[PDB]
Amino acid sequence: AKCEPSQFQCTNGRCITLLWKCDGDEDCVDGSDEKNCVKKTCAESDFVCNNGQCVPSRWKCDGDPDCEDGSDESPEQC
Amino acid sequence: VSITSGASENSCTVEKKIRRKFVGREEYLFPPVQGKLVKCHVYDRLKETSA
Amino acid sequence: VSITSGASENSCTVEKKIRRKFVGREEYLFPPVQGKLVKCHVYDRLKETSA
Ligand SMILES: [Ca+2]
Ligand SMILES: [Ca+2]
Repeated sequence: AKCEPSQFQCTNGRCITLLWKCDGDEDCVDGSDEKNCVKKTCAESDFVCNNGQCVPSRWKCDGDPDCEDGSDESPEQC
Repeated sequence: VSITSGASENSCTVEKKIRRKFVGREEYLFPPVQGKLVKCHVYDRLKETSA
Repeated sequence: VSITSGASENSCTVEKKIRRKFVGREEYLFPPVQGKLVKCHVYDRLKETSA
């Protein structure tokens, strides 16, 4: 049957869409928004990392390597 | 459509009855946050789509 | 009518029913590219003319 996004139902039994998969805001527990779709990965609030990761810019120089390349903790700015 | 450049300020107009329209069965000025997700059509904002 | 001055800005308005009119027997928003030429009256753009 149809449901609020007019599309597929995730395994939890909740309804989801490929467009919302890349809205930047998690829709369901299993699959959806972590799996690949075309995305504005960094918002204006976010800082890019050289390995291609994107992280909330406020995390930069906070003390933890929050992007997997550690670019957010380089003494180049911190 | 108008070019507000000043240094080349100009405009163009054509008669066209672009009146308010609304998908569904009820008149509204703005889509209400909550409602039925009925099928509708909108011009895709992505400039790469081909009409 | 208004004087765009910001600090010295002022304006005055009068209840005039200046409704869009048309010459001939067809309404139009704009005189089209062409059609029948008909006698009409226009307020001339030249200040030397007198009413
Ligand atoms: Ca989402
Ligand atoms: Ca950090």
